[PDB]
Amino acid sequence: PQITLWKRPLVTIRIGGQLKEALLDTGADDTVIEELNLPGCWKPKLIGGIGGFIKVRQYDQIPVEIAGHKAIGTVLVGPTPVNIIGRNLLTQIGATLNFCGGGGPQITLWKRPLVTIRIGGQLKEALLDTGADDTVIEELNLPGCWKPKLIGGXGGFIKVRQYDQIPVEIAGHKAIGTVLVGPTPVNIIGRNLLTQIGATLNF
Ligand SMILES: CCCC[C@H](CC(O)(O)[C@H](CCCC)NC(=O)[C@@H](NC(=O)[C@@H](NC(C)=O)[C@@H](C)O)[C@@H](C)CC)C(=O)N[C@@H](CCC(N)=O)C(=O)N[C@@H](CCCNC(=N)N)C(N)=O
Repeated sequence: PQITLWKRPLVTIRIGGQLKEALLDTGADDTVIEELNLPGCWKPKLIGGIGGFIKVRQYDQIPVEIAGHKAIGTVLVGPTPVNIIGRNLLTQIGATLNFCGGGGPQITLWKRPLVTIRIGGQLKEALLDTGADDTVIEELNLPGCWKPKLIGGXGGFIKVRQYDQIPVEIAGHKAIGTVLVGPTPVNIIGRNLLTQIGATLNF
């Protein structure tokens, strides 16, 4: 399957005998599933993102079938709003990011998909994040009257400033669109600009 990023990349998974919906998230190191039973030895972990940290239970060697592809690995169980399939299991299903092109790279997920971007004249590092609706960057100055917004992740909500029609180059591909500026843990390129540079998920 090639999955476009016009909407959230939600797929059916099978885990612990149960069928669930989960978001394919290149911006997640780990896989985080809603409160559920996994008999097995577990250990406590805290994981973080936008809004802060949540406490989860770490189970290992849990089989997870993702759109009919078998994977097995570590699953973190806790109060997430959205079941998230992260890179630990995406790699096992041979998921890549691809920008269409006689060019456009193919990016595997064994390491975080970090890229250089140019925004406001400034080179920054940012994570290609299919789990993010929007693009969120650390405090910087951009032009415009910005609308304050709140966005959430996972650990809660944060306040951001919204800037619209901002040029952004992402590994050399041109985008112009909405950028949210605020206290994000990591600079993230979300689906609003991934779609502009032709990015798809591919198994
Ligand atoms: C639980 C909500 C969906 C999860 C994604 C996660 C993520 O954007 O991929 C981020 C990106 C990096 C940190 C910012 N990844 C993470 O948050 C993950 N963190 C990590 O992988 C690492 N943590 C750190 C600190 O980097 C690791 C060391 O623990 C965790 C899931 C834990 C594995 C997320 O936070 N998406 C937001 C991004 C902000 C945005 N505005 O786009 C989003 O789409 N939010 C929307 C909708 C939220 C979901 N809505 C829904 N109906 N399900 C919003 N408007 O509030």
